[PDB]
Amino acid sequence: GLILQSISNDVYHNLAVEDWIHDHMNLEGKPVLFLWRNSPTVVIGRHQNPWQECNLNLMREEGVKLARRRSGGGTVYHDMGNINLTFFTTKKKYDRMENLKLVVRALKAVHPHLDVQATKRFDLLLDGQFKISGTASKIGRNAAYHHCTLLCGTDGTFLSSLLKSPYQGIRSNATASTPALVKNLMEKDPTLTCEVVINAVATEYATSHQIDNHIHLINPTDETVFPGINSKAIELQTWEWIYGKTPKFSVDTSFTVLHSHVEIKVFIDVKNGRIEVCNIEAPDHWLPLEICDQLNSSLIGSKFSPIETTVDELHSKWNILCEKIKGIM
Ligand SMILES: Nc1ncnc2c1ncn2[C@@H]1O[C@H](COP(=O)(O)OC(=O)CCCC[C@@H]2CCSS2)[C@@H](O)[C@H]1O
Ligand SMILES: [Mg+2]
Repeated sequence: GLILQSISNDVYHNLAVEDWIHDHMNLEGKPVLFLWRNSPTVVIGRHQNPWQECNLNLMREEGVKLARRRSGGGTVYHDMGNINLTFFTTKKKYDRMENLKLVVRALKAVHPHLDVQATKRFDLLLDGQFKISGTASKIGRNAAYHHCTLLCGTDGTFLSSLLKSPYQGIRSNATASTPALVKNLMEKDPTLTCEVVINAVATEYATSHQIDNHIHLINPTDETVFPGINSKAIELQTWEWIYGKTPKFSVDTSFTVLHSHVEIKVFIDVKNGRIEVCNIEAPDHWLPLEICDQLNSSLIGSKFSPIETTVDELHSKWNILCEKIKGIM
């Protein structure tokens, strides 16, 4: 076996490590535990819709990153109070429940008789009620990996707010997340910091696999240790990967503009993250049909993105309309 810990807090490089080990490491008789922490990041599953899963506006104005991982499943929040664990094995040795049991041992080592259980859907629940860990996994040609979270000191009130989407009128068959009551380990026992739990998990893994209790710190940007890793990190951070992989969806919504008032109806089909069909319908007593048709036509093929939409009475109405549209992206 082998225990690695990333020195980086950049989700995209840390995910690239997963890709890399998956692609390049011989895991036969040598499983790998990989420990990592990210800066503030919402991580959606492979087949998810981020407009459906999080408050993107609040994320942008707080500097919270969005990443899409290669495994399926739901949406979680990562910050420095959260530990990520990746158990790499051969496909034959893929065993999610074995890994979760190992984590339970580790937690009990630093807090004897901690009430943490693993459920059938691979969550870890604290005191039979509160989610402290969620699981996903990926199978490849040469390897399997199981990764999970571990909430030690994560901003729980901030977590809940970032994962509450304000986007209305979305019709999609993208993968849904499963909301849960969560808790931190440090809420139960203030000694269970990330550092303490990381060490506890490494120690347990070392004993379980009969290897030296040594964490090898690794640099996920090092092309000499990990040839080709920076191209993986680039791909993972492309708009095409993060947003463009979103399953087909439609938006059917409206908003009101002061004038009394005027209601504008918005019908937008979004495919591959790009505006495939666009019909913004303003009352022709407020804005000429040709002007709305201009706006609809210019949006076609454009990215469903609040950036790629910015670029006397009518000009003022246009701006109000553009800003409302920006606000749903
Ligand atoms: N960090 C973290 N840990 C545990 N639970 C969380 C977290 N963030 C949010 N949640 C709660 O879980 C649900 C989502 O649960 P759901 O079951 O829908 O999704 C998951 O658990 C997926 C886990 C993915 C783990 C990967 C590991 C390396 S990269 S991300 C969310 O609505 C909140 O209630
Ligand atoms: Mg789970």
